[PDB]
Amino acid sequence: MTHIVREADRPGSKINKKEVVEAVTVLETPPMIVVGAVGYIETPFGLRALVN
Amino acid sequence: GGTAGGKFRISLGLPVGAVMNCADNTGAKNLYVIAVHGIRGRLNRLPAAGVGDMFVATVKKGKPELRKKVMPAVVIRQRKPFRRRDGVFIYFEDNAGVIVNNKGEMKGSAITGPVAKECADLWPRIASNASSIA
Amino acid sequence: NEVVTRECTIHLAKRVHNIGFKKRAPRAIKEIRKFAEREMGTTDVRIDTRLNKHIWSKGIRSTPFRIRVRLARRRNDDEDSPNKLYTYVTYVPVSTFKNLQTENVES
Amino acid sequence: KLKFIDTSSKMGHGRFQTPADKLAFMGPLKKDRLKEEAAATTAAAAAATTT
Amino acid sequence: KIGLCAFSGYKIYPGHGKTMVKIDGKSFTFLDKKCERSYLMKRNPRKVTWTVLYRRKHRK
RNA sequence: UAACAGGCAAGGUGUUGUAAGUGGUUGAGCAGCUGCCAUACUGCGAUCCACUGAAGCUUAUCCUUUGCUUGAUGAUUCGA
Repeated sequence: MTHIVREADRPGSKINKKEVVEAVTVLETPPMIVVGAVGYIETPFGLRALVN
Repeated sequence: GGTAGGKFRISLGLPVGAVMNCADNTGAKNLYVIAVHGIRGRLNRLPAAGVGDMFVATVKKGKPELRKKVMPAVVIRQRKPFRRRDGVFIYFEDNAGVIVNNKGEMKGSAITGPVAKECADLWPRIASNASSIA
Repeated sequence: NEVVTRECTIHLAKRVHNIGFKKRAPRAIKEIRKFAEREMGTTDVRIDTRLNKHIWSKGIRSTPFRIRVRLARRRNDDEDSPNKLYTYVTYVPVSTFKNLQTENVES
Repeated sequence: KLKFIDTSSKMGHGRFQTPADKLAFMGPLKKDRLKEEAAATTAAAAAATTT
Repeated sequence: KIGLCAFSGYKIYPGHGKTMVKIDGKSFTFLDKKCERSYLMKRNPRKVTWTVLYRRKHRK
């Protein structure tokens, strides 16, 4: 986590145009490789994985 | 009253019953928290006051026409650090409050110290009577 | 091989951390053992009495932070045990533990 | 729109954003003083035994 | 934006510490708790050898 | 076999906040000494200053990685 400083953009609250501290979280996200696909049919008992 | 806008939840440093200082020149030398003027309450939870909170007071040291008698009062300083939206944690050297009317009009005429800035935008007549806001 | 001699520096205050004081350390004598059991593989460890005199130097509460030891692997001699190879850990009085890389060579 | 992102050190009470600012505010320590004068000095002092 | 620490002489980015208001009333912005504790303990910032006011009484 | 790890190490980042040694008279003074030559050193002195934001610790559940070093084996069971 690291905490931004930003300036707020919201009409008439009392932090309108006045710069606020927020906390933020950092998420390391390196790319997804798509590696297959699944299909699903409707059944009267749920969803059902048909094909992979 | 005096509220326009929306005050943010600060840390409520003054419960029932704390003895803060009177900074008012009314001759009272104490306040004493009997209640807080918006507290709905929870079981075992004491009502507590922070900056800009109107509360119900008595006077424990002071003039005898002010002692032994319930009065309203607004808190202008506190020792519990409290966050502002600018990320500032700000605290004071003394808890203090001023004896006030029912309609936010200040009773006396001068304030001996600084008034916190979250107090002074709710109560104009405490802003009008202080040297240094914040 | 089967007879090696390493001069290494074990950061003792990392092992014996997470253990309550007055019990740190008779556990250093238990961590010098499970340290010469990993770098040398042999589960037999003979600690020099000078290593004892040094781990017990500042009492049962205060042990060294680093310590420079020599692990000498040798063969059992007196009616050889199930495992032939044992380790002998000796104490090396090093003044400065800085820039002292682990040397595998030792006569 | 962010004005600022605090990248000060979270292993303590960090006082500087970038390691440049730790060398703008503070100076060179018994460190990069000595390590910048143990290279250019030794490059003319390794030959002192040779000559 | 960038306050100065009233004990240690350090720059203060947003976040990072307190602001004690006295009733004189002077505001004191401190860097972190180590400084503010040494202020209320009434250490002198020209005699703790790690602050900027000590580093210009000397050079260091 | 060693594209990987473990131990160290180095650097980062912190945390205490100026190590030990040496030098200075830095220093309140000295029923302490010392020539004619007017002189002076001290193993005398808390403290102070210089080397010195030094030194210590810092993953054990901190961060990084060309550094040094190590790493051929196990055991139990399971069939459409």
